[PDB]
Amino acid sequence: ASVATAYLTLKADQAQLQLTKDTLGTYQKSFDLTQRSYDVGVASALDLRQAQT
Amino acid sequence: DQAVSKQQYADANAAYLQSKAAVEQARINLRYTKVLSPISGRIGRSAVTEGA
Repeated sequence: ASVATAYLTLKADQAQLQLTKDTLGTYQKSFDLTQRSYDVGVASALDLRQAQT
Repeated sequence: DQAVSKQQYADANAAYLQSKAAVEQARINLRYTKVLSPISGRIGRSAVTEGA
């Protein structure tokens, strides 16, 4: 029972790791667009600091 | 310090310039009602008196 629960938590936690890597990708793309709109001048620096947080 | 955008600074500058234009037109109508001499010269008599 303990080896089975360890393997199931290992598979589920590396799936969780993959989904957090994908959310990191989407947040990085959103900060890339906010830094792009900050250079041009549409977005103020408050939206840039919110995307950076 | 870029704490607001350059775009809604251009919007606020536009609202400022348009309201200056409105004050300028109201000041044109207020520099009327005291009918200045259009050219310098010798003036005749008032065909339209006080009160009319």
